[PDB]
Amino acid sequence: GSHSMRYFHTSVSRPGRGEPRFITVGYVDDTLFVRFDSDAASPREEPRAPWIEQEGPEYWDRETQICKAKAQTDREDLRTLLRYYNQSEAGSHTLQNMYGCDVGPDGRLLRGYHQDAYDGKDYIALNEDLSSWTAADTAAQITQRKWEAARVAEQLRAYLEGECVEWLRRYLENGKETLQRADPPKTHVTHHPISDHEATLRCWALGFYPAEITLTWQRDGEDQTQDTELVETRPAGDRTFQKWAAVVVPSGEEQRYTCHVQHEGLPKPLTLRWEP
Amino acid sequence: GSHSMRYFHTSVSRPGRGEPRFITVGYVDDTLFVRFDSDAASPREEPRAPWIEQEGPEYWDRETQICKAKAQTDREDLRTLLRYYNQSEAGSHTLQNMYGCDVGPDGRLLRGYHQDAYDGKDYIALNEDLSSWTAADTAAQITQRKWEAARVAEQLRAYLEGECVEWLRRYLENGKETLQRADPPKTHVTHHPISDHEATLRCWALGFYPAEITLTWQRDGEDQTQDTELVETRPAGDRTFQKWAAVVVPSGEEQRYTCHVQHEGLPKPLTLRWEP
Amino acid sequence: RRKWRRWHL
Amino acid sequence: RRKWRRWHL
Amino acid sequence: MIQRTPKIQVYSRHPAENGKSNFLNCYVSGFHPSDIEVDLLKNGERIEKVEHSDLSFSKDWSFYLLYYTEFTPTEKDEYACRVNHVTLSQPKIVKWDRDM
Amino acid sequence: MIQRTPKIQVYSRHPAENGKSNFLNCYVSGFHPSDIEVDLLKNGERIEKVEHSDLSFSKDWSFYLLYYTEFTPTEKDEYACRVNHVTLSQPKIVKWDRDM
Repeated sequence: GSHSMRYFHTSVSRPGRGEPRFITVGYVDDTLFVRFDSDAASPREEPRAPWIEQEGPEYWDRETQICKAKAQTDREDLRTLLRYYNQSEAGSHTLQNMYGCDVGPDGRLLRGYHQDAYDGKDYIALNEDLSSWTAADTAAQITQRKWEAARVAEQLRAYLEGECVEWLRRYLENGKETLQRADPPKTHVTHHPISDHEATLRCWALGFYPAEITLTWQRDGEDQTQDTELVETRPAGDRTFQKWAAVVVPSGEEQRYTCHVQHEGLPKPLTLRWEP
Repeated sequence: GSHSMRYFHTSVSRPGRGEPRFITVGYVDDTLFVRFDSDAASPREEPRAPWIEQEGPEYWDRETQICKAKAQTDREDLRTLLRYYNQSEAGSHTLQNMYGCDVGPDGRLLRGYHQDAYDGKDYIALNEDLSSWTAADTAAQITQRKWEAARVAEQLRAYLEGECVEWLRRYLENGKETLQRADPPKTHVTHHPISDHEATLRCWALGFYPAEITLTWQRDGEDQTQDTELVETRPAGDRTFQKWAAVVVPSGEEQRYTCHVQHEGLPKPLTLRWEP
Repeated sequence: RRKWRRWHL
Repeated sequence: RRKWRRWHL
Repeated sequence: MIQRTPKIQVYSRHPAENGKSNFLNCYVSGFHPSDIEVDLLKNGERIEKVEHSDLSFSKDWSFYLLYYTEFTPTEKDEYACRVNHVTLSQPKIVKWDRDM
Repeated sequence: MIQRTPKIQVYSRHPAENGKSNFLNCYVSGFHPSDIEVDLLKNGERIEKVEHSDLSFSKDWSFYLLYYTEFTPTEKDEYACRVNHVTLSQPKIVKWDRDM
C-alpha cells in the first residue's frame, strides 16, 4: 500500500530554567519507532518498535548525534527568532519541525515534506517541488534568503528522494508483520436511555490500525451528520485506535438506524444495528 | 550586576543529648542577612544586616515559624534516613539543605536551586529545569518518588521564579548602599628573607567585597602558578575578605616579578611590585 | 524571604 | 533514518 | 500569541469489565503551547506512577499526549482526569464513564 | 562515612600595629562533620569570650566558621589558635604570624 515516514521535533525555551527542552519522535505511518528526549539522564535515541532494534550500534550512535545537533541548532534558532520578532528574553517560545516522505504501493516517492513552525504558527515550508520555499512572513523571508543562498532545498531534495525512501522501504520490510497489517475495527452498538422518550445509540469501533476510519449513522438510509456526535479518533495505547459515533433516537425507532464502518482491514465494509 | 539569594540549613542529630541542633542562615551574595539557631534561649530569626531590620514584626513572625517548621521536618527526616541507610540509632548524622535563586543585571531569574545532602554527600537535587530531580542513590530515589507524586518540583518552581526573585530585588534596593557596592582590594607587596640566597614575595589583597578575586604572580610576564602559594580567600569579619599569593624569589631578582590583581571594585586591574 | 517546606524525605 | 541538519534560521 | 485549549478524552484501553485489569487513558490533544499538567484520579486522589507518551503534534502543529495507567475497574471506584493548561483559569476534571 | 579535616588560618582583621586594637581571627573551613572545638590562645592560655560566626557551608557541603576576638598586638605577646576535630588524633595549634 501507500506508506509514510516522519520525524517530528519540538524545542521549547525555558528562560531561567536552563536550555530548551528538545523532544523528537520518528513515525512510520501511525507507528512510533524512535524517540529522543533531552531531559532524560544520558539522552540517546531509543527504539519504540521491535523492527528497529535490529539496527547496529552505529545507527544509534549516528541517530543520537543528529538529535544532539538538532537540539543545539534549535537553541540558536530560538535566540535568532527573538531578534526577528523583536521579542523579550523573558518568555517561553516553541520551535517545531517536521520532515519526511510518502511512498506509493511500488515504493516510489509520492511527496517529500519539510516545514517549520514558530509559536504554533507556520514559519517556513519546503514546497512540493522540493526546490522552492513558502515563508509565512517577513521574518521567515530572512530565513528563506539564507536557505536560498546556502542551497538548502537541494540538500533536502537529495535526502527526501534518496535516503528517506530507501530507509522507509527497509523499515516496511523489517516491520512487515505490523507495518503491513491493517487491524479491522471491532464493532458494536450500545443503547443509552436518556428518558422514556429518547435514547442514545453509540456505535463503537475499537482495536483498529491504522487510525484512518469512517463512522457514520444512517436513518432509513439518509445521512445523520448534523445529529451525530463524533469523537476524535483516540489511541488505545497498544498500537490501535478507538472511535465512536452517537445519535439521539426516539424510543422504539432504533431499527430505523444503521451504523456504517469503513476501514482498510475490513474484508467488507460493515453495517450494524442495535441488538437488544 | 548579577546577584544571588541563598538559604542554608543544617540539622545535626545528637542521640542522648536531646533533639538535633538546627542552624539556618540567609545570604544575599556574600552578605549574611538572617540567622536562626535552635539552641538560643527563645529562638527567633534575627537580622544580621541593617537593610533587613526594616521588615515588620509579621516578617519576623513568619520567618521564625518557617524556621521552626524546617527544624521539625529535619528531625523526622533524620529518623527516616536511619531507615533508608539501615543505620543504628547510636550515631550523629547531618542533614543539609540549600535553596535560592540567581538574578542577572536586569533582575530576571537566571537559575534556581534546591539541594539536599546527608552526612556531607549529595542526596537529592532539583535540576536546573526546576521540574526534575537528580537522586544520588537508591535511598534518594525513594524521596524522588514521593516528591514526584506530591508535585514538589512544581511548588519550588513557583517560589524560585516568583518570591525568591521578587524579594531578592527588594533586598538589593533596600540594601543598595552595600549590596550594590564593590570594595576594591587594598594591595601591597611584602618581602620576607628566607636566607642570603632567597626571599618570599607576598602579594596582599585586603578589604575587598565581594569575595571573588584573582591574584597571580608573573616573572618577566610568564605565569608562576606552579610556584605560587595561594591561600584560601578568608573573611576579615567586617564584611570584607582577604587573600595573598606568594612566590620564593632569588635574592636580587625581585624586580622581575609582578603581582596582578583583578576585582570588580577596581577602576583598572592592578599590577604591583615590591617597593623597597 | 523563605519558602515554607511542606514535604518530607 | 534521520537527515543531518546543516543550516540555521 | 497563538494559544489553543486541550480537548480531553478519558477512557479504557479495553471495554470495562469489573474485576479485570485494564488501562485508564487520558488523551489530551489540539493544545498549544505544549506545557500541560495531567493527573489521573482514583476517588478524587492522584494516582502515582502514571506514564505518558512522548510529545508529538498533528499537521496543524497542535500537540497531543496520552497519559495512562494500569487499573482494575469496579462498580464503586470513580476515576477521572484533571488537566491544567495556560488556556484554563482552573483545572478541568473529566470523569471516566465506561459508556464513552 | 565522609569526614574531611579542617583547613586553618590565623590572622588579624587589619594589618598588625603594636599598641593598636585589632581583631584576631581563626577561620576554619572545609571540614565535615560540623562539630569542632576552636580556642584562641594568648601566650598559651585560652582567651575568654571568643565569639564565632553561625554555621554555614560551601557548595561541596563542607563547613566553615570564623572565630574572633578583640586584641592589641605587641612585640612579645604570642597568639595562636587550637583546633580539635574528629579527623585529628590531637588538637592542631597554628601560631599567629603577622606576615601571613
